[PDB]
Amino acid sequence: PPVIRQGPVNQTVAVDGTFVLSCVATGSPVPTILWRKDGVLVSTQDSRIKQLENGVLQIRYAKLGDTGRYTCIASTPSGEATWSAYIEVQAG
Repeated sequence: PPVIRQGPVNQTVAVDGTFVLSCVATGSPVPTILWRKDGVLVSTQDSRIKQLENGVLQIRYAKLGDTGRYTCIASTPSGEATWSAYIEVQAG
């Protein structure tokens, strides 16, 4: 089964700022990382949301609606692992 060693860390983000959510997973085969925001897979087609590397998710110019829980999903045919962090976004 895939094992998540370092998971996303909770953070307070200001509106229009930039936040990064990283994730490190171990296993044979090499686990694939997927991101879920409030039970819905993070879009691969948003100009501001970039899935940099397998395990790193960057969100530039943060909206108020970006508030929620982000889940890091490590996938291989031998199982699946999850790690969650809540990201809150308030105005100035």
